[PDB]
Amino acid sequence: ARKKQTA
Amino acid sequence: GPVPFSHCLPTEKLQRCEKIGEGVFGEVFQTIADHTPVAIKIIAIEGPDLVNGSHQKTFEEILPEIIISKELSLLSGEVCNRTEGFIGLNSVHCVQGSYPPLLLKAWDHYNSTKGSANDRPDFFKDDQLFIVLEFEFGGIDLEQMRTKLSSLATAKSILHQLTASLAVAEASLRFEHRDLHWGNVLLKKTSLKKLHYTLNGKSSTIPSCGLQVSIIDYTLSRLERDGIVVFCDVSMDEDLFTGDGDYQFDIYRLMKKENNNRWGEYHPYSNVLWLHYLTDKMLKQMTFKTKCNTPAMKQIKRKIQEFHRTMLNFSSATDLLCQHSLFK
Ligand SMILES: *C(=O)C[C@@H](NC(=O)CCCCCNC(=O)[C@H]1O[C@@H](n2cnc3c(N)ncnc32)[C@H](O)[C@@H]1O)C(N)=O
Ligand code: NA
Repeated sequence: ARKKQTA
Repeated sequence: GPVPFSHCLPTEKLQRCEKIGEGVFGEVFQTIADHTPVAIKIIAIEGPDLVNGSHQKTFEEILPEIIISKELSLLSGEVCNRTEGFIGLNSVHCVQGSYPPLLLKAWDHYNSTKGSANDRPDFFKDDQLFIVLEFEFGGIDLEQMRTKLSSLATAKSILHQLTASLAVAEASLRFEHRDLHWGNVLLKKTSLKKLHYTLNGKSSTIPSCGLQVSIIDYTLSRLERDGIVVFCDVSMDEDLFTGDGDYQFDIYRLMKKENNNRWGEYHPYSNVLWLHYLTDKMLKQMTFKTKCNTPAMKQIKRKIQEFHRTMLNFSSATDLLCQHSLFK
């Protein structure tokens, strides 16, 4: 996954 | 001064854009120039307003990725420490203007077929700045290739390629990738039977199994040249360390443990941690078209299993490449 998400 | 979108994306190139990826702060498109695919990463910068629910990054915040992208790309043309395992960087531009209608079209097609977590980028004004990075098209990410690889012999080539690239970058640049999850590993078909690298002046080869691996995405990465360190200080980051549901999210915590939350230091063990996470994906989440039906294939499986259970006792990708039995 992306390390940080939209979210 | 900044250029118009037309400078990076003349009409024919713009007309051929298809969206391939996204994140909180960017959009990635594939297009074609001179009969060759390329990948374009587009990041809005410097504006006061929210994009995908977050503030825009400043140019200062994006500069490290630009620098690291260039340094790793240049490793293809070096002598003592040479690798083509990082993605080629073609150009970087600062662009000003609203989002092109042709990119919006591509954006809409992706949202219809795959779904986007991002806002439709149709609200930017004619003063908006962007950084536009153009890269070599590196193929398809490993995550999207979960069900598409031939066998575990392919997984071994992939791991060897990754370890070698990281070793060369350690040696040349004191590099740590720091975010090498399976969406940041790309695979492309190659006709070459073996791939070449040079580590501290010693040249070697790797059997390709028909694939060339490229590493991408340097937002969290760290390197240095002549004692000047370029890195992303995440010591005060409020959510990077609180993820769950994938070993990936443990790796951020295990990095923080290894470096005592001091991100400017060099701890090439982080590269080992990521390679262990990748090996774990190969053994647990990848599913192969051909299983290990023959004794010879059961042996490769056992060697990769042995790698998985031993590799965390090595100090760097360089240690792994030079000393681990898998690569003899
Ligand atoms: C940390 O906070 C980073 C932050 N980054 C961004 O938000 C910026 C946009 C990230 C885009 C993530 N998706 C991808 O990179 C996917 O696009 C494909 N891809 C990228 N580059 C290439 C190249 N050179 N060739 C082919 N395909 C490429 C690939 O499918 C990637 O997985 C964040 N939160 O993510
Ligand atoms: Na490359």
